[PDB]
Amino acid sequence: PIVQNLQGQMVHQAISPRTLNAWVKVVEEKAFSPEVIPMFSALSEGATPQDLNTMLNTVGGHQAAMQMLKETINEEAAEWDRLHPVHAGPIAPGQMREPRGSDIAGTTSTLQEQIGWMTHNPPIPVGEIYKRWIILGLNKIVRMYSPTSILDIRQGPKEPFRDYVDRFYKTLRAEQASQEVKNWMTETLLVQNANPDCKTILKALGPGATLEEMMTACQGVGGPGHKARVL
Amino acid sequence: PIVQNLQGQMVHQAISPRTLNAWVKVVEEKAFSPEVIPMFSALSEGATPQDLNTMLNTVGGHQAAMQMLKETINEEAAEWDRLHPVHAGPIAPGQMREPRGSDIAGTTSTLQEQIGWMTHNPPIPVGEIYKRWIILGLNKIVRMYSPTSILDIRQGPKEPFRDYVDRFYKTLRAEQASQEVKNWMTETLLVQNANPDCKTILKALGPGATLEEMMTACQGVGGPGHKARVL
Amino acid sequence: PIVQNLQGQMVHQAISPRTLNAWVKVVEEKAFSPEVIPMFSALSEGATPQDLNTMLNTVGGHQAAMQMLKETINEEAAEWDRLHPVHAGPIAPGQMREPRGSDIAGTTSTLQEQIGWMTHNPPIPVGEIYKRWIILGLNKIVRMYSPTSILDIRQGPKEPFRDYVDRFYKTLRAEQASQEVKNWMTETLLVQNANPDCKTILKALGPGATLEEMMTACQGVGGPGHKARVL
Amino acid sequence: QGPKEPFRDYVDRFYKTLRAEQASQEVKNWMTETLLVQNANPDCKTILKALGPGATLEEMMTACQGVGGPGHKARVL
Amino acid sequence: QGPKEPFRDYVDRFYKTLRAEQASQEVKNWMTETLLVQNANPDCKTILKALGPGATLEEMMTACQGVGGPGHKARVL
Repeated sequence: PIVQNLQGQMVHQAISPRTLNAWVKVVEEKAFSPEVIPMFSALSEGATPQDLNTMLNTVGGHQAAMQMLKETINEEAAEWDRLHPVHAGPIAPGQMREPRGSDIAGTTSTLQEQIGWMTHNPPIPVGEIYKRWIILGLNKIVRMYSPTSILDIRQGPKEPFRDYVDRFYKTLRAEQASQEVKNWMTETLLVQNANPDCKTILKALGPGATLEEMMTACQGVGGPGHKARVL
Repeated sequence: PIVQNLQGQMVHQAISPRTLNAWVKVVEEKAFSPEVIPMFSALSEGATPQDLNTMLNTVGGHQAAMQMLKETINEEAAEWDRLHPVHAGPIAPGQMREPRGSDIAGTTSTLQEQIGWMTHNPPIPVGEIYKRWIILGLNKIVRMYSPTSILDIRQGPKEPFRDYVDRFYKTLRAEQASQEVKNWMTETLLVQNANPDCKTILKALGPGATLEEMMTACQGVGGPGHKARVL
Repeated sequence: PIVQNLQGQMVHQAISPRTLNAWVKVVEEKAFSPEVIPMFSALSEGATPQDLNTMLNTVGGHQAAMQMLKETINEEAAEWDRLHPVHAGPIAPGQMREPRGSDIAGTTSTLQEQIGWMTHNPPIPVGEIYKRWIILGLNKIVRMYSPTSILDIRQGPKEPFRDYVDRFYKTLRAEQASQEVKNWMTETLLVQNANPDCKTILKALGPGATLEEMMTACQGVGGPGHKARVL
Repeated sequence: QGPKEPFRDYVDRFYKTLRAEQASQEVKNWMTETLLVQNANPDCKTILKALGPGATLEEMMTACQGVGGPGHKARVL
Repeated sequence: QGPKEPFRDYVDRFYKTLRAEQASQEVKNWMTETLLVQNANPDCKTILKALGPGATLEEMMTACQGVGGPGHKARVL
């Protein structure tokens, strides 16, 4: 992708073979797992759209998800060609020619044209826009392959608090809902699917708990839960 | 992270994939082991909160523990926003307006914004402070995974001192207590938690003696202690 | 209450004995009912503190709830005095003097001066805030009243859908939540708390059905949505 | 409070009686705090003491509403 | 503390023992925090656990004073 500045104006270089080995390895070990999403954001420096497409094009096994992601990207591209302040008719000499929806992606764009609007005059955030569409599509994929729904996460008689909490955190990324609402929901749900034995001690911790306080309580041997006081 | 000196002014680069692969692989094996805390201290060169945020997000197995660390960062940021430099608020043009307690973490602060104040003005400790918070969180995480407390570890009947000492020092590394208390406690704690065969040999060396002197004698006697003085 | 405009300057006028009897009748038959809050809101014309205080003081049966509500007014008044515009005592001669939080109370300010500072010079919302604080006390009374929770309303085998949804709407009167939160929470409950055979119909109907659409289907399947010759 | 009497009937009588008390308010407030623990039945009294010193009527009510009354709560038919 | 042993009797033996130890002010305090929680009788211990971290000795003693005996059962029926 694009690199260098302090040592002189940016050059658009070839993608790393080491990063390609890592991308293939990460997919082979954990294809549908959430940690791929921040990893993709981390190594996508310079974010040239043409290079970003190569990561999507080189996928083996779960190619169907990548094709669905491409259909989703094309839907987002269509919005950029309508809803947003897209250019009307003629364009003057020397100009980079303000991107259309399909010009964002490599299928109908030439590499020098793409680099041209990324740094010839004021930069267009095409790499960030294309990358954002990919993250939005990846968020749709993790809830398309999720085995357990939020109500499916439960704790049987012999299960400890550790596993019960871990499965909620694993399924958390597939929830895709408003954060303030999600927080409010999460505290109700923990009490709800707990084992009767566990529910009594968890209700003994009572209202107004934080994750750290809950984890602190969960680290013990099981403090007082109280049965039969009025009996 | 911000790196470069001999070739000129520092540049904000991205995390190494070799380091990311190593960080994932070490956590796959040594998930809660104490040496992770020095490794994280060594993997945070040129410390930048934006890059550090990603390292916590790419975690596999212990996402639940990581959310408690994230909550700890929110509490420390809140403490920073209240009991440390709050900041005036309104400020004249030609200034970078400084980081608020929330802005130390990449949640309310954007990429270039953090780099700008660390580069345009003398070093801002935001990376150092965020790193210190992560180390505090990791210390709390090992505590929340601990299995045996100080009086829970008592030597077995046929167990030798070797295996007991191995467990004791590993347990001690996760305690998070004063060095004076730890040194002073060790002298009576080993004698009081030892089995009868071990304790008989252990008291033979007697008062004053340092760990090297005791260990040298113990290595010679070996095993789970040889039989006493009445048979 | 103070009334009149079309005939000229405003005047203080007495409440109807029928209005007082209507309130007393509501207290006798439905004291803790959630329908009391809009009924009280409908009957509480104007907002002058002395006449508002009469409504609270004429209650019979639930004296403790009224005492707790009265304490809640004091709690809000204290917050209003010190966390909202406190203002300051010295002001030039010929003013009506801006009320403090303790002056809002019926036991503190006299009727002649109380109406006098509420309309001689541009209005002060002294009554408006008192009515607002009464609603907070009523929200607390709904919590004390609460006999069943939203998760506790579960359809039996021989319990009709109409009885179940009527019970669900009744416990929703006491839900006490934000507009954003309840619009997300309510959606899952309808199939979650429905009986197994009733769930089959709801599952078949699927996501995309609003309340009018869902009610139309339920009206069409009869009773709890049974499985005997209704197809 | 009776041996099989719920908290609600007991607090209702206490507050009904309180209306006709006729004494200085600050003096009453001290007495009123003590009376709640004093006249409660052994089984229901425990929760008032459990919340300890400096609790409000609202804080007490929340615990009291959860407890309800003596023994076990009835069955259908 | 045994199940038939009240809190004052348990406290008395601890202080008598503590005077003979001859130790630094921080260490005695820092051991006192965990010792009371660890060696209290099971019935009595719950009251201490319910109070939990924080406060001072008079506040803890005030809570204990109200329940009496060896974590005594105030309830009789």
